[PDB]
Amino acid sequence: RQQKELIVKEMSEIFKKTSLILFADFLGFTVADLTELRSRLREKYGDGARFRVVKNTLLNLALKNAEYEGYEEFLKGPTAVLYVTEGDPVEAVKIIYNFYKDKKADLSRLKGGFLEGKKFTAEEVENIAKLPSKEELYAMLVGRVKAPITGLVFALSGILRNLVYVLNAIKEKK
Amino acid sequence: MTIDEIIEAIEKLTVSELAELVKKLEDKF
Amino acid sequence: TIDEIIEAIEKLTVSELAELVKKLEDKFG
Amino acid sequence: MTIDEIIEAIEKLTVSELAELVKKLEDKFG
Amino acid sequence: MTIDEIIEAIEKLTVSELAELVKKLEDKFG
Amino acid sequence: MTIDEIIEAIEKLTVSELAELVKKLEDKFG
Amino acid sequence: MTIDEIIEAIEKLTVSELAELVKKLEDKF
Repeated sequence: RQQKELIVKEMSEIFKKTSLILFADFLGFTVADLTELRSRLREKYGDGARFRVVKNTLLNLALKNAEYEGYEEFLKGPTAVLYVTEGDPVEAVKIIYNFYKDKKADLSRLKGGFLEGKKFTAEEVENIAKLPSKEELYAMLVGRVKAPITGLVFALSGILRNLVYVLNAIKEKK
Repeated sequence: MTIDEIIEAIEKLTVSELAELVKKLEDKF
Repeated sequence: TIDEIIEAIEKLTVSELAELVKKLEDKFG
Repeated sequence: MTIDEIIEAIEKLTVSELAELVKKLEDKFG
Repeated sequence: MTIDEIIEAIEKLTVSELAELVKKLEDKFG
Repeated sequence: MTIDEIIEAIEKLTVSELAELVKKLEDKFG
Repeated sequence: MTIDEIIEAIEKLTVSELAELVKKLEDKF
């Protein structure tokens, strides 16, 4: 059909800049289901993330050309692909995760993929869905680094706060 | 006023009086 | 007084304050 | 000043000095 | 390593690595 | 710098230096 | 001794040292 080369070249260049690639078994899901998942994804990513159905053969060639390795396992049988080209990469995983849950689907259907290059398995999907966004991770990092200073201030002002605390407790008793 | 004396004066404070004490402590620092 | 209690608390050292708090905590619980 | 010396120095501060120390630290170390 | 070099190393971390750094810092400073 | 290295470097900072690191981390990220 | 002398001394501790100091303050007060 040769239009394949168009998609393989198209797909290949996409996989070179993705921050997320996740393989999902969407077999059995309906047309309405597809539209719905894509709608949830756009609500957060605009054009930045996609959920597409592509023949394993072409998908395999695109991944291959992208220089990825050990993905063959995720391609056993018709497989759809979820990927992010712009924005937080973790949110897309949380979206499809709770979507499968909303659909009472076997979460093992989320086979695995690559998170910013790092391969992850079906089991780790749940761990990724529990990760805070990258933006929140940065906020958390700032707090972790600052903890000694914050701990110092609170430890010191706590001596006076404990006074106010017990005093209100005495008042409370009456 | 030693620590015990301070405690005695506080034990004698009324509900509203305690509210004032706390209020003033918060402000003082 | 109340203003007096506060002035006394202002003069206590940090150690004397920790003691004061512990004692207050002790009279209940 | 060692860590333990810092603590001993803090213990000897008055309550009003403690309140100011806390206020100051919040600024210098934001 | 200087402050600027610590920051440069941090900006290079992937989301996965960032999560590890956050978790490790968590255990260390309490 | 590996992650363990980043953490090792941070532990060596003085408190003044730590405060500057935090201030910068906020600016570069948030 | 002085608030300023205490702050000055804390500024010179390393992060590891400050973490220990905090732990001690917490356990003490």
